[PDB]
Amino acid sequence: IANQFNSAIGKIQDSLSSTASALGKLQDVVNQNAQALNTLVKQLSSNFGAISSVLNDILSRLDKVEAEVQIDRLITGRLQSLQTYVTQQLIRAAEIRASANLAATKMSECVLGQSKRVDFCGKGYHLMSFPQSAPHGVVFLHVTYVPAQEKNFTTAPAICHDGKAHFPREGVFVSNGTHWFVTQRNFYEPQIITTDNTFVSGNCDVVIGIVNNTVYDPLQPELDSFKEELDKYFKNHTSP
Amino acid sequence: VSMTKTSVDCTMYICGDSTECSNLLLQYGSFCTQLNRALTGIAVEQDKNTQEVFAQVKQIYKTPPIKDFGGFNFSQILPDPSKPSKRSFIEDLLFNKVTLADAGFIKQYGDCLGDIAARDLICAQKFNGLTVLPPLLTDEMIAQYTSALLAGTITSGWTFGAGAALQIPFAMQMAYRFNGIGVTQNVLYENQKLIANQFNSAIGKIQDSLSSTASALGKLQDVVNQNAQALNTLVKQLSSNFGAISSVLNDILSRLDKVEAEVQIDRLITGRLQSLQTYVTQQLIRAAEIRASANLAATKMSECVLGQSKRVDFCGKGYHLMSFPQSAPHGVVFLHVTYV
Amino acid sequence: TDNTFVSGNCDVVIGIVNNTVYDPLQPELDSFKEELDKYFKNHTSP
Amino acid sequence: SQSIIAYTMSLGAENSVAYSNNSIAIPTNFTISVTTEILP
Ligand SMILES: *[C@@H]1O[C@H](CO)[C@@H](O[C@@H]2O[C@H](CO)[C@@H](O[C@H]3O[C@H](CO)[C@@H](O)[C@H](O)[C@@H]3O)[C@H](O)[C@H]2NC(C)=O)[C@H](O)[C@H]1NC(C)=O
Ligand SMILES: *[C@@H]1O[C@H](CO)[C@@H](O[C@@H]2O[C@H](CO)[C@@H](O[C@H]3O[C@H](CO)[C@@H](O)[C@H](O)[C@@H]3O)[C@H](O)[C@H]2NC(C)=O)[C@H](O)[C@H]1NC(C)=O
Ligand SMILES: *[C@@H]1O[C@H](CO)[C@@H](O[C@@H]2O[C@H](CO)[C@@H](O[C@H]3O[C@H](CO)[C@@H](O)[C@H](O)[C@@H]3O)[C@H](O)[C@H]2NC(C)=O)[C@H](O)[C@H]1NC(C)=O
Ligand SMILES: *[C@@H]1O[C@H](CO)[C@@H](O[C@@H]2O[C@H](CO)[C@@H](O[C@H]3O[C@H](CO)[C@@H](O)[C@H](O)[C@@H]3O)[C@H](O)[C@H]2NC(C)=O)[C@H](O)[C@H]1NC(C)=O
Ligand SMILES: *[C@@H]1O[C@H](CO)[C@@H](O[C@@H]2O[C@H](CO)[C@@H](O[C@H]3O[C@H](CO)[C@@H](O)[C@H](O)[C@@H]3O)[C@H](O)[C@H]2NC(C)=O)[C@H](O)[C@H]1NC(C)=O
Ligand SMILES: *[C@@H]1O[C@H](CO[C@@H]2O[C@@H](C)[C@@H](O)[C@@H](O)[C@@H]2O)[C@@H](O[C@@H]2O[C@H](CO)[C@@H](O)[C@H](O)[C@H]2NC(C)=O)[C@H](O)[C@H]1NC(C)=O
Ligand SMILES: *[C@@H]1O[C@H](CO)[C@@H](O)[C@H](O)[C@H]1NC(C)=O
Ligand SMILES: *[C@@H]1O[C@H](CO)[C@@H](O)[C@H](O)[C@H]1NC(C)=O
Ligand SMILES: *[C@@H]1O[C@H](CO)[C@@H](O)[C@H](O)[C@H]1NC(C)=O
Ligand SMILES: *[C@@H]1O[C@H](CO)[C@@H](O)[C@H](O)[C@H]1NC(C)=O
Repeated sequence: IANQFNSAIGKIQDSLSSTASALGKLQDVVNQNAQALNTLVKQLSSNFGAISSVLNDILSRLDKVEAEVQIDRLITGRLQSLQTYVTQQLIRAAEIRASANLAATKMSECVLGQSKRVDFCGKGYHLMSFPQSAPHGVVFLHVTYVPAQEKNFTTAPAICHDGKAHFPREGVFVSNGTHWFVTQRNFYEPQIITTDNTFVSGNCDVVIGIVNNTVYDPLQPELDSFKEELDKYFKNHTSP
Repeated sequence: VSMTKTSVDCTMYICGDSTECSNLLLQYGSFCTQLNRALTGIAVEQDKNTQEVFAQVKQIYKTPPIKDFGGFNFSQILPDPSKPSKRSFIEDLLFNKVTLADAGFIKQYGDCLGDIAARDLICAQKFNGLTVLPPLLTDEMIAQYTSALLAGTITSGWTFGAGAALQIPFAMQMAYRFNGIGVTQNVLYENQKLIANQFNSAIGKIQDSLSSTASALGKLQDVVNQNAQALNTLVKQLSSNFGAISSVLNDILSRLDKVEAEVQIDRLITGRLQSLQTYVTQQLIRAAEIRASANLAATKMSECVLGQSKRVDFCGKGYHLMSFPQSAPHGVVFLHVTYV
Repeated sequence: TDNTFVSGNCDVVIGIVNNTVYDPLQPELDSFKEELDKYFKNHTSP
Repeated sequence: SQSIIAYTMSLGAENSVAYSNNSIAIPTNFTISVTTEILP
C-alpha cells in the first residue's frame, strides 16, 4: 500500500514534468481576464462616429462647440465599453465564486475528512486528499482505494442449517464450487461459516435462493473435547 | 441540463446586408466580436454540461438477455429495441411532454420559403441572422449513456462507480441497500416479493402520471419557453425605429442621400446593438442558472445513481435505496427509490 | 448478553428499568452439568 | 499520408456484465490511485 502510494505520487510528479495543458482550467481564467483587458484597451481605437479616436486631435482641431459634439460620441462609446467589461467581470466573478465554494467544500470534506460521497474526492473509494496551491487555484491530490483483480464466485442470500436460515453479519456468502465461506464484500478474504460470522432469522422456507451448508458453532468442539475429558476421568475411576 | 445553443451574425442582425450600415458598424470596434465570443462560450458549455451529467460511465454496459432481477421489473426504464432511438418506455413519454423549437438539424431553403415562410417564427429568426446550433451528443447518444448507467446499476450496484463493474444478484444488491439504511438484510429476503411488487407498482405510477398530467416537465418547458421568448423579443426589436424615420433600413437608403441616411442609420445601429447587448447579457445570466442545474444533476448522477446517499432529501423523500436516470429534452429525470 | 453490552451499575442512567438478560451459554452449560450429574449418579452403582 | 477525418464519436467500449441470479465478482486485490483535481 505504501509502495503503491509512493509510485502514484511519482506519477503526479512525472505528469506535471511532462504534459503542458493539464492546468488549462487555471490558464483559461488568466487568459479570459487578460483578453477582457486587451479588448477594453482596444476599444480606445474606436471612433464611435467621431472625427477621430484621439481626444487631443478633436481638441487641437475643433472649437468648444464643435469639439463637445465629437467628445460626446467618444464618452458614449467608452462608457458603454466599461459597462460591458464590468458586466462581463461580474458574470465571471460568480463562476469563480461557485468554484471557490466547491474548493472550500472539498477542503472540508476531502482534506479535513473522509468522504462517503461518490466521485466527490476522485475515482474509487476515498481514503484521503492532499491540498497543493496553484496560481489562482488549488490542486487536490485525491487518494482512493480501487479494487483490482476480481474473481467469480457462486453466492447465496442465506445458508440453511438446523432448519434455520443464517445471514452474514458483515460480508457475503461465497462458494469456490465445492465449499462455502463468508467474505468481507470489498476484498476476497474467505472464512468458515460460523455462528459468530452469521445471525439467524426464521426457517428456510421464505428466502428465495437459500442453500444448505453446515454452520459451525466454535463452542461445540470446546465442549466435545470436554465430553472426552469427562469420559477419560469416568473410565479411569472404574479402577477402585 | 442544457439550453439551446444560439449564434448570431451581429452584422446581419444590425445591418441585414446593407454595405452602408456595415461601414458605419466598424466605427464601434470590437463589440460584434465580443457578442459572438460570449455566445460561443455559452454554446460550448451546453456540450460540457451534458458530458458532466451523462458521460459518467467508462464502458457502455449491456443488460443480460436473462432478466432475472429477483422479481424487480425494469422493462419500462430499460431500452426498447423496437425503435430507431433505443429509448425506454418512460424516456419516450418524457420526450413527448416537452415541445422544442429548432434542434439545429439542417433547414434547407425549400422547407422555409413560400407557403411555410408566413406561418413560422424560426424562418423569421433565421432570415435575420439568428441560428440554433445542434448539440454535440445526439438524443440517441444521451439514451446510450443512460442505458449504460441503468444496466451498470442493476447488474453491478455501486461497483461500476468505484472501479470495474462487479456482478451481484439484484436482490443481494437490494439487501446491501437495506443494510445501508439501517434495516437488517433478512427484512429484504423475508419480504422480497412484497418489495418487488411495491417497486413494480410504483414504477407503474410513474408511467401512469407521465401519461396523464400535462405540466410535470414544466422545469424543462420553462427553459425552452425562455430561450424562445428571448429570440422572439430580439426579432421584434427590428420593428423599432429608435427615433429614425423608419425601422426599414432599405427605406432610409431609398429616400435619403449619403449624409442624411448616415444620421438615421446610426440611430438603428445604436438601438439594434443595444438589443444584442441586452440579449447576450440575459443569455449569459441564464447560462449560469443552467450550469448550476447541470452541476447539481451531475452530482445526483454520481451520488444517487453511482452510489447510495446518506444525505437527507438529496435523492427523493425517505431513506435512499437507489436512483435510475432517464433522459429528457435538455434535461435529466431521476427516478429515486426510497424506503419509507 | 449477545444483543447487549454492559457499562457500569444501575445508579447513573436516568430511566433504567429492571428485566432479565439471558446468557445463552448458561443452559448450554447447565444441561452439561446435568450430563455430568447423571454420569456421577449412574457410576455410583458399581 | 495524414489527412483530416470525420467520424461519429464512440461513447466508450461496450460491455455485457456477466450478471446471473447467483454469481458474484469479488476483488482479490486493490490498487492505491492518486488523481489530480484542479479548481479556480
Ligand atoms: C474450495 O476451498 C476448500 C478449502 O480451501 C478446498 O478444500 C481443501 O483442499 C485442500 C487441497 O487443495 C485440502 O488440503 C489438505 O489435504 C490433506 C487433507 O488430509 C492434507 O494432507 C494436506 O496437508 C492439507 O491440509 C483441504 O483439506 C481442503 N479443505 C477442506 C475443508 O476440505 C477445495 O479444494 C476448494 N475447491 C475448489 C473447487 O477450488
Ligand atoms: C436442504 O436440506 C433440507 C433438510 O435436509 C432438505 O429438506 C428435505 O427435502 C426432502 C425432499 O423434498 C424431504 O424428503 C421427504 O419428502 C416427503 C415427506 O416430507 C416424502 O414424500 C419423501 O419420501 C421424503 O421422506 C424432506 O422431508 C425435507 N426435510 C425437511 C426438514 O423439510 C432439502 O431438500 C435440501 N435442499 C437442497 C436443494 O439440497
Ligand atoms: C414487466 O412489466 C411490464 C409492464 O407491465 C410487462 O409488460 C406487459 O406484459 C403483458 C403480458 O405479456 C402485455 O399484455 C399484452 O400481451 C399480449 C401481447 O401480444 C396481448 O395478446 C394481450 O392482449 C396484452 O395486450 C403488455 O402489452 C406488456 N406491456 C408492455 C408495455 O410491454 C411485463 O410482462 C413484465 N415482466 C414480467 C417478467 O412480468
Ligand atoms: C430494580 O431492582 C433492584 C434490585 O432488586 C431494586 O433495588 C432494591 O430496592 C429496594 C427498595 O429501594 C431496596 O430494599 C431495601 O432498602 C433498604 C436497604 O437497602 C431497607 O431499608 C429496606 O427495608 C429494604 O431491605 C434494596 O436494597 C435494593 N437493592 C439494591 C441492590 O440496591 C430496585 O428497587 C428495582 N427498581 C424498580 C423500579 O423496580
Ligand atoms: C496484488 O497486486 C500487486 C500489484 O499492485 C502485486 O504486487 C506485485 O507483485 C509482483 C510479483 O508477483 C512484483 O513483481 C516483481 O517481483 C520480483 C521482484 O520482487 C521480480 O522477479 C519481478 O520481475 C518484478 O520486479 C511487483 O513488483 C509487485 N508490485 C508492487 C507494487 O509491489 C501483488 O503480488 C498482488 N497480490 C495478490 C495476492 O494478488
Ligand atoms: C465471470 O464469468 C463470466 C461468464 O460466466 C462464465 O462462463 C464460462 C466461460 C465460465 O467461466 C463459467 O465458470 C462462468 O459461469 C465470464 O464472461 C466471459 O468472459 C470472456 C472473456 O474473458 C468472454 O469471451 C465470454 O464471452 C464471457 N461470457 C459471458 C457469458 O459473459 C467472465 O470473464 C468472468 N469474470 C471474472 C471476473 O472472472
Ligand atoms: C436462477 O436461475 C436458474 C436458471 O438459470 C433457475 O433454475 C433458478 O431457480 C434461479 N434461482 C434463483 C435463486 O432465482
Ligand atoms: C489412570 O489414568 C491415569 C492417566 O490418565 C494414570 O496416571 C493412572 O495410573 C491410571 N490409574 C489406573 C488405576 O488406571
Ligand atoms: C417520566 O415522566 C413521569 C411523569 O409523567 C415521571 O414520573 C418519571 O420520573 C419520568 N421518567 C424519566 C425516565 O424521566
Ligand atoms: C453408566 O455407566 C456404565 C459404565 O459403568 C455404562 O456402560 C452405561 O452406558 C452408563 N449409562 C448411563 C445412562 O450413563
